This record gives sequence, C-alpha cells and structure tokens, in this order.
Amino acid sequence: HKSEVAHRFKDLGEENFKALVLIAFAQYLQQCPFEDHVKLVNEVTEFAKTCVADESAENCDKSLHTLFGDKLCTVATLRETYGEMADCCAKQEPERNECFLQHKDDNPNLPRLVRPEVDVMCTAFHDNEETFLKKYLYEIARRHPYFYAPELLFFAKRYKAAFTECCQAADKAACLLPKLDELRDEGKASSAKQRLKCASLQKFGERAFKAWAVARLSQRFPKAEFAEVSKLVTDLTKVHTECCHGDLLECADDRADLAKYICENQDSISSKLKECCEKPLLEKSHCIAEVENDEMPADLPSLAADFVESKDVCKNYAEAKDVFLGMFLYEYARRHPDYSVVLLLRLAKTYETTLEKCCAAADPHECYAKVFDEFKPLVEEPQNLIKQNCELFEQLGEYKFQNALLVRYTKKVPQVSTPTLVEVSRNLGKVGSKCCKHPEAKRMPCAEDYLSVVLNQLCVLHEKTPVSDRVTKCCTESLVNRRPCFSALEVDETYVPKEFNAETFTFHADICTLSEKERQIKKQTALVELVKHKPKATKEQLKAVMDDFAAFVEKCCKADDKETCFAEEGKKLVAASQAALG
Ligand SMILES: Cc1cn([C@H]2C[C@H](N=[N+]=[N-])[C@@H](CO)O2)c(=O)[nH]c1=O
Ligand SMILES: CCCCCCCCCCCCCC(=O)O
Ligand SMILES: CCCCCCCCCCCCCC(=O)O
Ligand SMILES: CCCCCCCCCCCCCC(=O)O
Ligand SMILES: CCCCCCCCCCCCCC(=O)O
Ligand SMILES: CCCCCCCCCCCCCC(=O)O
Ligand SMILES: CCCCCCCCCCCCCC(=O)O
Ligand SMILES: O=C(O)c1ccccc1O
Ligand SMILES: O=C(O)c1ccccc1O
Repeated sequence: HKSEVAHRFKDLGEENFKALVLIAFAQYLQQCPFEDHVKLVNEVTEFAKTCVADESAENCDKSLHTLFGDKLCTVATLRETYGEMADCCAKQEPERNECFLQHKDDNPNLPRLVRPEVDVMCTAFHDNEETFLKKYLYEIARRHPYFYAPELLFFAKRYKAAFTECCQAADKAACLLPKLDELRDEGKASSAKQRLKCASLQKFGERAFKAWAVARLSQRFPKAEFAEVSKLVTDLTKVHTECCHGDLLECADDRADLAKYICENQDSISSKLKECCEKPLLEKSHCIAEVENDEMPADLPSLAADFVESKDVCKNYAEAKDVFLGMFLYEYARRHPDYSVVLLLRLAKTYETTLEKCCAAADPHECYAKVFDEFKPLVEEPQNLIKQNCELFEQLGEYKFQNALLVRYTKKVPQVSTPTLVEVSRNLGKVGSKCCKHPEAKRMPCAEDYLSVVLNQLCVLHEKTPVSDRVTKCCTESLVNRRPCFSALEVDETYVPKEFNAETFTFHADICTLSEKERQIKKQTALVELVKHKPKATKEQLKAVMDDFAAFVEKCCKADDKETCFAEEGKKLVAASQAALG
C-alpha cells in the first residue's frame, strides 16, 4: 500500500486504532505518564487521518516501524528516563527498530495495581468511561510489555462489559468481583502461556515445536489431509518464531496472512471456520485459534494398517523418519481430541524408539508386533489421575479439595516456601474446578493447558529461588517428562520437621472479620506450617486438629468476648494437638 498508516487505520477502525497505538507506546515508553501517552495517540491518530484523506500527504508513505521510531525518538526525556534506549535513535531504521526491541523492560518496577472499591470503580467508569479503560489499559500494558497487543484489547473490551452489566446492578460487587478475578486470572494465564511458547521455542527447538503443532492441529482439524496440516505447521512455526522475536507488526501480519490462507481454504481445513472467517482482521486469528475441533471422519480405519502390520514400515520410516513419525502423530491425534497433546508426543516418541530398534532387527515385524501394547499404560496413567482427582473433587468442595492438595504437596516437598505452596495448591486446586466440569472428552486436554502454566510458573519461582534438586529435575527435564515427573514426587523422608513456634499457630479474632479469601488463605497457611512441623501425621491425626480448629473459631468468633477466647481457647488447641501428633 502507498500508505501503511492509511491501511491499518482503514481496516481496524479509529477506535481500535487508538487502543492499539496506546498499548504499543505503553509497552515501550513504560515510564511516561498516562497524560503523556494520550498525547501520542492523539498526535498519531490526527496524523493518520491525514493519510486516509490523502495517501500522498506529507510523510504518509513512510513505513510504520520508521514512523513509530521517529515518534519514539521525539520524547524529550528519552535519554534521561530510558537511558540506553535513547542510543537507538542514532541508528538507521533497520537496526534502530531492532535496537528498540532489545531495550525494553520485561519486569519493570512499578507498584502492584490495586483494585479500587466497586463503588469508586463503577463511579469513575461512569463519569469518564473512555479514560477509565484506556488508563488501566495503559496500566496493564506497561506492566506486561510483551503481552500481544490485540489480545490485550480483547480483555479490555471484556473488562468493559464487566462494568456495563454489573454497575447498573443491585448487588454489584457480587456481579463484578467474580468477573474481575476471572478476567485477571485468565489474563495472567494468557500472559504466562505466550511467554512459555517462546521459552519452548529456544530451549527445545524447531523440530520439537513442530511436533507439538502437528498434534494440536490435526486434533483440531481432523479432516485435513496430512499435507494440508504440514503446510499449516510450517506457516504456524514461522509465526511463533517471528512473534517470539518481539516485533508487534511483523508478528501481526504473519498472523493475519495465515488466517487469510485458512479462510480461503476452509473446505480444505475445517467446517468450524464459517464464523471466524466472517470476522474483521482483528478477530479472525484470535477467533480461529479458539475455534472448536471439527468432527472426525467416523469410518476412519485403525492405525495398524500403516504402522504395525503392513510391509515396508521400516522402508517408509527410514526414507524420512520425521515426515513418517509426523504422519503417526497426525493419524493418532486426529482420532483423539480427548488426548493431552503431550500425551500424543509420548506415544510417538515411543513408536520412534521402537523403530530405531526394530528396524535394525532380523525379523522386524516380529520385533514391534507389540507396540500399540506399550501405549495403553502411557494413556491409562494420565486418564486415571483425572478420575481419582475429579472424583476427589466431587467429594470435597473446591476448598475442602484445595486442602487435600495442600497436604499432598506440603509432604512431597516441605522445603518449598509456605506462601508458594498455598498459591500452587490453590491455583492447582482450581484447575480441577473448571476442568472436572468438562466430560471425559474435554478433560485431559483441559488440564494440560492449565497445568502447563501452573507448572512453568512454579518452575520460575524455583528457578529464581531454588529449593529442591527434585523440582529442579522435574523442571529441568523435557516437556513430555515434566508433568509426569511431578506426579512421581514421593513424600520427603530426609525431611527434618520445622521446629515449633506458637506464633505461627496463634490466631486472633481478626480472622472473624476477614474476607473469605483472607480467611481461607489464613487457614491454609497454617495447615501447611502444620504439616511442615508434624509431617508424619496421618490424614487421621490430621483430619482431627483441623476439626478442633473448625469450632475453635466458632467458639471464639460467636463468643461475646473474642480476643481472650482466641488466647485461652488457643492454648488449649495448640496443647491438645502438641500431643495428638506425637
Ligand atoms: C498461546 C497464545 C498466543 N498468543 C499470541 C502471543 C504470541 N506472541 N507473543 N508474545 C503469538 C505467537 O504466535 O500468539 C495469544 O494471543 N494468545 C494465546 O493464547
Ligand atoms: C487490558 C485490560 C483493561 C482492563 C481495565 C481494568 C479495569 C479494571 C480494574 C482493575 C481490576 C483488576 C486489578 C487487579 O485484579 O489487581
Ligand atoms: C505507531 C503505530 C502503531 C500501529 C500499530 C498497528 C497494529 C495493528 C495490529 C493488527 C493486528 C492483527 C492481529 C491479528 O489478526 O491476529
Ligand atoms: C512438518 C514436519 C513434521 C515433523 C514431525 C516430527 C515429529 C517428530 C518428533 C517425535 C517426538 C520426539 C521429538 C520431541 O522430543 O518433541
Ligand atoms: C510440589 C511442590 C509444588 C507443588 C506441586 C507439585 C506437584 C504439582 C504437580 C501437579 C500435577 C498433577 C496434579 C495432581 O496429581 O494433584
Ligand atoms: C484440582 C485437581 C487437579 C488435578 C488435575 C490432574 C490432571 C493430570 C494431567 C496429566 C497431564 C499429562 C500430560 C502428559 O503425560 O504429557
Ligand atoms: C501445634 C498444633 C497447631 C494446631 C493448628 C491447626 C491448623 C489448622 C488448619 C485448619 C484447616 C481447616 C480448614 C477449615 O477450618 O475449614
Ligand atoms: O492483571 C490483570 O488483571 C490482567 C488482565 C488481563 C491481562 C493481563 C493481566 O495482567
Ligand atoms: O493464530 C492462528 O492463526 C492459529 C491458527 C490455528 C491454530 C492456532 C492458532 O493460534
């Protein structure tokens, strides 16, 4: 196009254009104030319309990266606020832009964003809506500089609905809060998920990623031919590779381009794309990536014709090991949407191992006639972890269930930070909440998604603050080994029980007047220091105590005179349990 800006403005819309320019500049100039940024958006939007009016207007033919950089090099305090980043302005565009990508801060030092009161929030949102969103949109961006922009916009649009609906309600907070937490968590997960995909692209390699996508894709579009999926795995790989490079616009077009190919090849890909394809440039990619799996053929043979029996298995496999193995994954995944992607790589890594062995045999066929046999236990184990856990969760409530997990893990690795356990057990604990709601069909996949972040997130904390060679192994190991590795952890025997401290176990009436969360976070934080002091406790010697506490509260919060009750009663509880747990 004669004018990069004229185009992006025209098919995004003025509204979407400004939100996107804001986030863009908010991720770079993270230290400037809101008024300052609003400055740019308006300076830029005014310039843009210039270009829409005349594609040949002054400076409209300049590239975005160029225009973007110029504006970046426009800030007066650039050199004294961003220091090095300012040295980027002394470079020619191709490098400049590249220098600006490197001089960005992943984790800045801004304070945590504090959720105001539903009243002041709803008020503010009402008074000056636009600013209310753009500002906090500004606030999210500057804290998550790498978070893909458009997606951040989708959360914005959502957050906006959260208010539109709830602020005009009766028991507002009862409507908004259990939406903000959902939107928060949800965005914290989206942030961790794209941060990992890239972490995966470097440590593990191009091949490994490709393996991943052939599976998730044929699992998604199971009616595509192998060649059609390969095309996509290839186009997709480019995408993540560039997007993981940082450049937003480069990343954006790769995504746009690909979605164009997919929409002009629906008949060749899925039938579930009518909708998504019918949307405007902004939604397509997003929409598609979220579309449901198409239904499979139904007649579909059995993977035994081409991978076990049939002559020339080794002949085919040896000609192009990967294309072959890819064809295994393809054929295997498409007949199993119910499978966790990583479980499919496990099966395939097996089959692989097998051929490298059996195709170097006297009578091959005989050597691997027993291969699909080795798949049942690999499949079973993860399936049976779900049963057991969801069964357990149908039994106890989410909370009562998050405490089983708490004790479970506190005994697995007592060394880990107490606050880290509560959090893990909680986040981990939720997972069963919104996965065990799905029937078998969607479960296992479900878990792999959430469990993947909850685990990486856990590794990172352990990365920065190592604490157990064991979680380092599980965290250092391969993706296919990660999750199972963790389920392998056994109760720690070498552990030496944390010596006692009544302060850690002493409770004041303030608990009576605490927000449920706080109350739970508080019961659980102790339940842990409890397992950490008296680890050799039976869920028997342990289900107790927890009960003498259940009413220990009812006995001091209902009381006319708390304060002291939480002292005289307290001494009695601690004492009763000092002995109970010999
Ligand atoms: C997994 C995932 C990726 N993405 C984006 C972010 C990634 N770039 N970065 N950073 C990009 C990789 O193709 O897709 C997304 O918007 N939502 C998601 O759930
Ligand atoms: C891109 C997101 C735009 C969302 C705008 C946020 C307005 C909501 C107020 C903050 C709510 C969550 C803050 C928090 O949970 O700490
Ligand atoms: C300084 C000017 C900045 C302009 C930024 C324009 C960003 C346009 C993003 C379009 C993203 C489409 C994403 C998609 O289709 O998945
Ligand atoms: C587009 C080419 C398709 C290639 C498919 C390659 C599949 C081979 C990977 C086998 C699984 C073990 C490799 C890994 O560690 O992820
Ligand atoms: C273990 C100290 C950190 C706590 C988490 C360790 C185990 C997390 C693995 C979760 C995977 C399976 C879920 C489960 O089996 O309960
Ligand atoms: C709150 C209870 C949550 C329990 C969820 C456990 C689900 C286990 C998922 C196992 C995934 C295995 C992945 C793999 O083997 O590659
Ligand atoms: C040394 C003995 C200390 C006694 C402290 C017990 C710890 C109690 C944790 C309570 C968990 C209960 C959850 C609930 O009450 O619903
Ligand atoms: O912190 C949030 O509330 C949030 C929301 C959406 C996306 C990323 C986020 O951090
Ligand atoms: O971004 C896409 O275009 C996409 C397409 C298919 C599957 C996952 C995806 O993220």
